[PDB]
Amino acid sequence: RGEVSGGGKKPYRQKGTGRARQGSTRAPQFTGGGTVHGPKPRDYSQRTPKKMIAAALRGALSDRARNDRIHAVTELVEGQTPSTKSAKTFLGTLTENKKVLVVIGRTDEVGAKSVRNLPGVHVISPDQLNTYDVLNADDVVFSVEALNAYISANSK
Amino acid sequence: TYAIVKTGGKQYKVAAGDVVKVEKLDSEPGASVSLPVALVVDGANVTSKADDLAKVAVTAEVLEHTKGPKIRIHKFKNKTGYHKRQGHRQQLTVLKVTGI
Amino acid sequence: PTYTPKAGDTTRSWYVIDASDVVLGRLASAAATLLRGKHKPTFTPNVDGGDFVIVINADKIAVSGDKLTKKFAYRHSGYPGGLRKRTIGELLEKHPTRVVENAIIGMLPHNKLGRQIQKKLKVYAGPDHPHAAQQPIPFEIKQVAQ
Amino acid sequence: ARVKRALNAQKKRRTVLKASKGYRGQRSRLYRKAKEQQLHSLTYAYRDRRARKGEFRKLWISRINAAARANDITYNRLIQGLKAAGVEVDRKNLAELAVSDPAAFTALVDVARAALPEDVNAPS
Amino acid sequence: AVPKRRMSRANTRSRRAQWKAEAPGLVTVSVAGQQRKVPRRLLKAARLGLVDLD
Amino acid sequence: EFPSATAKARYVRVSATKARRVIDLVRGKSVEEALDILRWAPQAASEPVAKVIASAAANAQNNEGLDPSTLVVATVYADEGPTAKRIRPRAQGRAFRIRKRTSHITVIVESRPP
RNA sequence: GGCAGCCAACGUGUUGGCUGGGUAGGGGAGCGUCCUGCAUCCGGUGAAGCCGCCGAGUGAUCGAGUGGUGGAGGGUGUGG
RNA sequence: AAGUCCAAGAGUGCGGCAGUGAGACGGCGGGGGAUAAGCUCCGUGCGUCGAGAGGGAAACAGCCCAGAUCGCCGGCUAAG
RNA sequence: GGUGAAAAGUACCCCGGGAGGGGAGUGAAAGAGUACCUGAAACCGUGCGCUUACAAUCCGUCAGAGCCCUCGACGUGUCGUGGGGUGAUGGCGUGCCUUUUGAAGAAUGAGCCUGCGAGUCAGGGACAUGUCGCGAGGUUAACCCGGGUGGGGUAGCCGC
Ligand SMILES: [Mg+2]
Ligand SMILES: [Mg+2]
Ligand SMILES: [Mg+2]
Ligand SMILES: [Mg+2]
Ligand SMILES: [Mg+2]
Ligand SMILES: [Mg+2]
Ligand SMILES: [Mg+2]
Ligand SMILES: [Mg+2]
Ligand SMILES: [Mg+2]
Ligand SMILES: [Mg+2]
Ligand SMILES: [Mg+2]
Ligand SMILES: [Mg+2]
Ligand SMILES: [Mg+2]
Ligand SMILES: [Mg+2]
Ligand SMILES: [Mg+2]
Ligand SMILES: [Mg+2]
Ligand SMILES: [Mg+2]
Ligand SMILES: [Mg+2]
Ligand SMILES: [Mg+2]
Ligand SMILES: [Mg+2]
Ligand SMILES: [Mg+2]
Ligand SMILES: [Mg+2]
Ligand SMILES: [Mg+2]
Ligand SMILES: [Mg+2]
Ligand SMILES: [Mg+2]
Ligand SMILES: [Mg+2]
Ligand SMILES: [Mg+2]
Ligand SMILES: [Mg+2]
Ligand SMILES: [Mg+2]
Ligand SMILES: [Mg+2]
Ligand SMILES: [Mg+2]
Ligand SMILES: [Mg+2]
Ligand SMILES: [Mg+2]
Ligand SMILES: [Mg+2]
Ligand SMILES: [Mg+2]
Ligand SMILES: [Mg+2]
Repeated sequence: RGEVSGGGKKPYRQKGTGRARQGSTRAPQFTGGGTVHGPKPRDYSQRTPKKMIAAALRGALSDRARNDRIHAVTELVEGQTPSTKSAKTFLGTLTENKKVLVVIGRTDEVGAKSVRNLPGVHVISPDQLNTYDVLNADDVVFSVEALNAYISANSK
Repeated sequence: TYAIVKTGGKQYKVAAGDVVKVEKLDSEPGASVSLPVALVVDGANVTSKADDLAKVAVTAEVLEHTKGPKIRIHKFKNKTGYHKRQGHRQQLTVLKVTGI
Repeated sequence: PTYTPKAGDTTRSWYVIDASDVVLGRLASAAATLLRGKHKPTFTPNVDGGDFVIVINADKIAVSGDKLTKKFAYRHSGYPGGLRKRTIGELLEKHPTRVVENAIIGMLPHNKLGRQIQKKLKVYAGPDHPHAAQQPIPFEIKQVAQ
Repeated sequence: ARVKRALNAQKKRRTVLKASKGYRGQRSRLYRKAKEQQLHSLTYAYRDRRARKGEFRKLWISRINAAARANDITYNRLIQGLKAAGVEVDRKNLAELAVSDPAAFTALVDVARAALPEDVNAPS
Repeated sequence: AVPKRRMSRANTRSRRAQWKAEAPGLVTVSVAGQQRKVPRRLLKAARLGLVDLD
Repeated sequence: EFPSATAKARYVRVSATKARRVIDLVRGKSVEEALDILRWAPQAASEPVAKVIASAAANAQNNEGLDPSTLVVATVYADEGPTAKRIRPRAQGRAFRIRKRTSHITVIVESRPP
């Protein structure tokens, strides 16, 4: 009611009019008045402990591993020319499930571009691996370099 | 002839062929049930002694289990804010009288 | 379900009560019972299944004590100071039937049904009545012992 | 997430107004007035379901009394005599006999009167 | 003095029903050979051609 | 059932209650008798009502081929149209509202055997 | 004859005993609405909304039961 | 010392969340008042109302009877 | 603020001074006609069924005659494990909210409907209580590096 345009003046006299007393044309009960306890911009992020986040990711990856949903590959495609057709065929040989998380190193632009356009495929780097994307995927496909990079940064 | 039959803490005047709704009994439909009697009237003569009434029983066949009317309760007292809504449907059994 | 009267079910009869030497209140209570139909096993409070009652010799009704001079029937006309009173003695001389009538009406329910029941009461000062065509049954006021 | 109230709000209104069909004036037409009457209506209904049992018993007793007195016995002595004879017919059916089978009722009156003490007004 | 309460639907309608027109009684007149209907009050004028039979 | 024709006059600048007052004189009557009654009725709303009845009779003849003599006014009613709002200044600054009411008038005429 | 709370007795949820008026007020368990992660299903062979019918639950209420109107979205499960 | 003891849903201690802190009448013991008030101020393991429906008292918060889990067109009683 | 996919926005005829409407056309639809998507409620009509002019009514409730409608079996109407509408007549019956020792109250608030209108959010805040991780240890702040929700960061803080 303080941010709405106008509303500074007391509309009419306190007594004698026969109407309910009002302090502002922008009081909440007025049409066009201020909002009470309405939304205000707020940050929703939480300060989840590091150990909880890591353990959750390990749990998710272990669930895939036990169900044999983790695959390893040298490259998604051969050469330096992106080709979605090659990657789609190759991924079809690996998994027939709809959603697939592909974990590739930063440098493998041609692999990333080659899979990017496929509908259920999500691409991530191994340093960005997170519980939500693992649990959302039916299968996790690792580049050998990315899998080794993940194992090294953790198990060392 | 007709009899006054006891069932479910209540009494019903019934003759052969009468259909009566009574309190729920544990029997399947098609089962026959045997019920005690408070009075028998065979035309002119009235059977009323407890000794002779113990001799006699009415036979009825369970037709179906059914639900009575939906009762809606809305308890209320003014100037209190006290409201208590409640519903009820009594379980009933329908009997067809076969003999006396 | 409990028996309920239907369209054709109610059968009237005609009774005649000789009020001679009968106590007013006793006569009136008995007549009210018959008019209401309390003596019939088919009685239903929302139905008038009463019988017709003829009272004869309503001038020979008996009243005890000094009520003949000290009991007053009161009427108010609705105008200020419009309250008039008559003793039962004076009312018996001028309007013999009114005494018995008022007694019985005051023992009937004060509702619409009661007004319909009042239709069936006929009261006459003399020993005679015009209703021989209905062949009224003489009714004596008895008491069932217990 | 701004929520408009109409969808949820209208449901209870339709229920109350359906229940108030047949009421007169504002009580059939306006939700607020029909709601008020519904409070009374369901209170009355609850109360009268309880009272109904007494009201029917009152009717049966009156009918039994008329039939008893037509057989030269008062109601109170009839009930006493039926108890002494051990006849367990309740008043609902006693009234149905009084209406639908006067002969059977008369036979019950004879049973009751026989089982009465010789001197009803004697000690014990 | 002001109305103390709102008036019931029934009470309003009962009074409001008294606000109504009554039909005029009409009589036939032959004018220009055709038979027209006019109030008896205007019978003489209609024969004299003083009424505008539209 | 009878063969029928309809006419409507919508947004007629007359209150529905004042129209009804006239309409109550002609409901159920033959079209000839209705137009006679309306001709001599002193009420102003008689004229709009007359026009609708005549228009419905004309539709019955020219569109449906019914004979005018058999036509009766079976159903007629007036409904309220839009109300325009005006203000009438009163004493000591009071401003009161004035309602300029309108009505819709519906007539159905039936060809009935005499 | 149906429901519920506390406790007991045993059983892989039923039996029994006791108890169940209630304002301020405390505790517990739910209904309906919208927006969303994920998973599923329905929809120009007619979604929502609205008006009815016939029914349903102990209550908020329900109808993936059906007519009419209508014209493009909606339901369900589990979480936020 | 026993009783109650599938509970009075009792006491005691600590902690979370309260509300309340205008009371009324009736019985009994008293002050103030004129041994007046439907008065006023206290006491009472006294009651009811408050927060209590049902029956009685013609009607009638505070009196008498009795504490409403729901259903029944069964039965017995309380005050009256 | 919303016609419709498209203006194809209704040629022509009929009643009318017009307004408006009825035929005829356009359209999948005019139950889309520039008053236009859907079209609730208050509020206002018309038609049909039952009821009501001897009656004292918080407007209802529980009994309930009579009439009307409908679903079953039988036959010409009549009965049922029925269901609806209306309701003569009988019993019972002092609105809702607020605020009070106590209000149907002749105390306060509300003419009616629809829509709107009140314990919310921020902070390594404080106390308590669930839940999850780690555990004699637990945890990072700023900040740094990732197009993210991820990784790093020991200064601190709280236990000892
Ligand atoms: Mg500005
Ligand atoms: Mg300001
Ligand atoms: Mg100010
Ligand atoms: Mg605003
Ligand atoms: Mg971090
Ligand atoms: Mg109170
Ligand atoms: Mg009882
Ligand atoms: Mg001026
Ligand atoms: Mg149990
Ligand atoms: Mg409770
Ligand atoms: Mg209790
Ligand atoms: Mg509370
Ligand atoms: Mg929904
Ligand atoms: Mg289509
Ligand atoms: Mg939606
Ligand atoms: Mg939720
Ligand atoms: Mg204080
Ligand atoms: Mg104090
Ligand atoms: Mg005190
Ligand atoms: Mg005092
Ligand atoms: Mg109490
Ligand atoms: Mg009480
Ligand atoms: Mg007894
Ligand atoms: Mg006693
Ligand atoms: Mg359409
Ligand atoms: Mg419009
Ligand atoms: Mg529209
Ligand atoms: Mg009459
Ligand atoms: Mg009276
Ligand atoms: Mg009364
Ligand atoms: Mg006061
Ligand atoms: Mg209080
Ligand atoms: Mg008031
Ligand atoms: Mg008043
Ligand atoms: Mg005040
Ligand atoms: Mg006011």
